[PDB]
Amino acid sequence: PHRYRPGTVALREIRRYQKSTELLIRKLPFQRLVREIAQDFKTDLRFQSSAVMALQEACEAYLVGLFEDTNLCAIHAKRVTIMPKDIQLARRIRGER
Amino acid sequence: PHRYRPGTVALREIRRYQKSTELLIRKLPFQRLVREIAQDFKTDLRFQSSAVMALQEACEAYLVGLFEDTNLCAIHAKRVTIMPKDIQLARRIRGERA
Amino acid sequence: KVLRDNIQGITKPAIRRLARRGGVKRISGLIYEETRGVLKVFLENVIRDAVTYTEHAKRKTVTAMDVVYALKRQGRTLYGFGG
Amino acid sequence: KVLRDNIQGITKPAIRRLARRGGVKRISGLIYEETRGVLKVFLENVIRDAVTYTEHAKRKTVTAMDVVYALKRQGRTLYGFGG
Amino acid sequence: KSTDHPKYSDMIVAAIQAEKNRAGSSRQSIQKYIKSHYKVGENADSQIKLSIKRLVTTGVLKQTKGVGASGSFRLAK
Amino acid sequence: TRSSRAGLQFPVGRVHRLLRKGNYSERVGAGAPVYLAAVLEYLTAEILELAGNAARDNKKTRIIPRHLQLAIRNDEELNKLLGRVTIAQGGVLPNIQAVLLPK
Amino acid sequence: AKTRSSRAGLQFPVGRVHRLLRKGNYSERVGAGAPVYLAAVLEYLTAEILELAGNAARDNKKTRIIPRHLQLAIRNDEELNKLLGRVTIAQGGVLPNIQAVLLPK
Amino acid sequence: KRSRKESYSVYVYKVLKQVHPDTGISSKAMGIMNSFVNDIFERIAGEASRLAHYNKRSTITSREIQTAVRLLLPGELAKHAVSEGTKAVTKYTSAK
Amino acid sequence: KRSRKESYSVYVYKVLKQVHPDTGISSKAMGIMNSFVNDIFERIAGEASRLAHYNKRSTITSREIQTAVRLLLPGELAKHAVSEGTKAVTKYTSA
DNA sequence: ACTTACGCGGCCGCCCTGGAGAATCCCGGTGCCGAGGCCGCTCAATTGGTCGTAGACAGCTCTAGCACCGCTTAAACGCACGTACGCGCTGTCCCCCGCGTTTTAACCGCCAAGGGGATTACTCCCTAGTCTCCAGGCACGTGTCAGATATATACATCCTGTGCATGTATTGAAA
DNA sequence: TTTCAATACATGCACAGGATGTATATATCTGACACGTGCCTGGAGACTAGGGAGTAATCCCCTTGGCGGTTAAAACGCGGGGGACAGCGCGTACGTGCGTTTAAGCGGTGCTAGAGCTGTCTACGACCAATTGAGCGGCCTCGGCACCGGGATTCTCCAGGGCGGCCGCGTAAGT
Repeated sequence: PHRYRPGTVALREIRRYQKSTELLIRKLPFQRLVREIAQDFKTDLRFQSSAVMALQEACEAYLVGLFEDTNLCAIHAKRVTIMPKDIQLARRIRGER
Repeated sequence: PHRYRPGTVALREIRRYQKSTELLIRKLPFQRLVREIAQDFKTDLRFQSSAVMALQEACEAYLVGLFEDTNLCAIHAKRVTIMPKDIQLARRIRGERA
Repeated sequence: KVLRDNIQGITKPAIRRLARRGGVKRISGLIYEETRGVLKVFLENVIRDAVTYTEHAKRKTVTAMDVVYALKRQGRTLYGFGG
Repeated sequence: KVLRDNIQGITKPAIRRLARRGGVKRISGLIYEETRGVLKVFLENVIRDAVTYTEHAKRKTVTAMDVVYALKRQGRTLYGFGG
Repeated sequence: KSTDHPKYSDMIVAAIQAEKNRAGSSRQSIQKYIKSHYKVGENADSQIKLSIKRLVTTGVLKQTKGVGASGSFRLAK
Repeated sequence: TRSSRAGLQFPVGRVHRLLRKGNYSERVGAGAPVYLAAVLEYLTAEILELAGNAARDNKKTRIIPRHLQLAIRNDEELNKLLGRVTIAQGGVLPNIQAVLLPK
Repeated sequence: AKTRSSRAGLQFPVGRVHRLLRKGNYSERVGAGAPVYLAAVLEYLTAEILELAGNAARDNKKTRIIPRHLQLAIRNDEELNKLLGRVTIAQGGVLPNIQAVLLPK
Repeated sequence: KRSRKESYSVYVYKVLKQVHPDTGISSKAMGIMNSFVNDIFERIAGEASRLAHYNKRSTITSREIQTAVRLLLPGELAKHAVSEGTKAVTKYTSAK
Repeated sequence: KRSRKESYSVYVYKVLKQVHPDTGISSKAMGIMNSFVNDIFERIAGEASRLAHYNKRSTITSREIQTAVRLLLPGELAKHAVSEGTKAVTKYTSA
């Protein structure tokens, strides 16, 4: 057969995802999660697709920023693989706690 | 004589400075620095002591926060002594630096 | 009725693609659960305010204006909707 | 007249006491110069706005209200001066 | 003296005998001594590890390291 | 006075005048300042309770800004409400790192 | 000349801006010269942003402007990035950046 | 000559004496309290005006103030504040 | 019939045609431009009102707007904006 | 009859040539989105009056600001050495990569009706004005909490003395 | 004169004890800022006219929530092997700690005049209104652009064959 070293397809996929702007998280699970969380405040409520799209975009942007900060912290920590401690330090320095 | 290990007086002085609220930076050098920086925008200007005190307090608070963040980064970096790279990373994560 | 067994929607490949987009080469283990939790937290931090706006609008359907206002109050202005 | 040889006012013991208050045990070397520079930067970032307020007040003496407004616009509200 | 190039094992034995310590001659110091007292190249210097391994397997060099960490080596007499 | 009719200590007429003068709205009601002054008095009483507790714990008869800083930085609600606010003549909290202790 | 936009030589309306300033509950007495400065600055900034967007569109071999071009022009320029530092752009993405320590050697 | 200025010290003194009968205050703490009262004033007024402009109305009543208080404050403190407004308002309504 | 709504598309189209005669725009970009115009509106209006309240005045003139523009913008862009206001205002004053 | 002339012998490290799959450069025929034409009706335009906020001149006296003499204390020059930072090197187990297999996503077709949205009457609640008085505007003097401090006092930490397990030499016990 | 263990003995290691330089209230005293009192006043309070914003009842059809048949790409479970994560001996040089000597931070005193701050005159510019009308906004439309898809192409990354450094593999000539 043909064996590949770790990191060959990873860089290609990273360069791939840095060119398109389509959504990665599916709409139905996110909508069901939003409907579940909305029941914790008030029952019998209705939502629209625009609000779901806005929430999904905001969550994706925040997660991308957090992952970028975590990768920066992991690179500064003389390592490559990210760890939850890097995410904790990132959210501690950001002030969100 | 009597020799002391590194870190004996440091902790005591740290606990000392964490109890008083007096100023550490002198007023005359800070005032002269403010007067120097003010000449870069417009000449012939006058200032008061309240503005100098406010600037000194704000600068001390910002420096204390930056040093705390730098110490946290240095502790996370499996080290003890802080480095300028920790300050750079702190200001990068804060968003103040490009 | 409170719903459960829905936080597991954010599966492993979703977080893997998110890390690929963010620039991460390898992932650990507890991150999946932790990130998911934080996500839910942020979701609440928005949805609560949204519901409050709904209660201030005397309606039963959460429009997009309430979500836009809730996101703009948190210091994260999001365009592309134009009102 | 532009003044010089005044940035060296922030001496070594001052930054040492600041690091002791912040919780630092040992300091390096380039930090002194770097921190000093950043300090001057922030000073400008305030003083400029202060001078602008003075130019909007048609006066020659920078009062405390201008500095309070300049510090509050930057998102760093400082109390203790009630004005 | 330093005429023709002797065997790597002999050079390592000489470098060990040249240094004196209570814990033993560290391998890095031995490599530096061989690099400074011989005309060997980079690939020839890379043979020091395998030559030390062969000498330890034979029994000429005793190892007093910490759980196999390439600490130090001594000459058994 | 309306402050005696509502049972509060903060003035109502002054707050109503400030709300009508501050260029907020042309038509202002006569019941909103009651809610406003009540919430203000509640928050002020809570802050003063915390400050007095700190002063009694510090063996001091009067309240200093250090007590306010301690009460704000030790409590969760006041720290979350005043997260972007700097207190003059307050200082920091006495905290020592765990990895810096001798062993 | 009947409209003030033609008298001032601008494209943005002056009467609408004046009405919005007088109805937004900002001040009881509003001047008649401030909307001129306002509309002029608005038109200047809009023209600069449109110039940058058109440059990006011509560089991307596209005839029309998409939010991706706006995101690129904002994140590549220093002034627009400093002005819009706390703003998130929908359907924009991130900048193509690869870490240096992740490259093979 | 002189100019007349306003302050909020008598009310703070009355509240402190109602809470702690044997407790004083300084001048810097009084300035801090005045600045905090002014900050709360501006924040609540801006929130009320923003809600009034969003709801397309032109009258700031009680429900808008209650909503602004419940939005600016986290949760429990908001609820308590609501009660502090409600009871006193009822006492006012039974008066006049 | 439909309720009447307002927008800022004709002016953006005229500016784009004055700059790039062969360049179009979509709907999402138009919404982004409208949101940006509304944001600048609110920011400048709030700055002007805050300056008017600080200066103890009750009239928003030209100097307050110029000061707000110079304060909100960094430097060079502010200066350019000032010029863009000044020239057009002079042309208005001579009209 | 055994050691060094090296005869050859066989096993690890560095290079460039070599193949296959993924990224990259050109039409093809179709579609729905940017863009031009059209026509309706409310907000921008023209101009007279009356009014009160802003431009401008003048008298105070106050706080911004310049020269001076000692005084202890913070800043500064410089000997020593120990522990933290940094480079080198070994092992093992974990998350990278390819493959059999099953389930739930988007587009779609269609049936209901709810609370989103436009129309109107009439009314209780807010604005405007004259009159009028007591809460709160600030000068003043004094007096009680705590600033500065000298003499004992109990506690924290570096230095130094003391109990204990293993490899190996020498006089005794054994070949 | 040699075969084997005790033990006799000198190294790193765990625990109790001692000296000295620094944190910590404890009676005192003196000085200024906390706090109760007094007098003038302009902002707070009571009674009455007005109208249009605000509360509520009614009707229309736009659009969010339900569901059913259907194709398949993404979701899910197991294998094995290269190298990344983690523990460890060690080298020297860079920081603290405490020496000592010069300097500029800090405090009391005196004098001055620039411009912040208060009071006054009034006129240019702004608020409000009746009548006009043309620039701005909503529904049809079709057409020139890009979205989707089959095929050839040059770029970039992983794995394989040949050679040099010499060591024992073992023979002939030197001491």
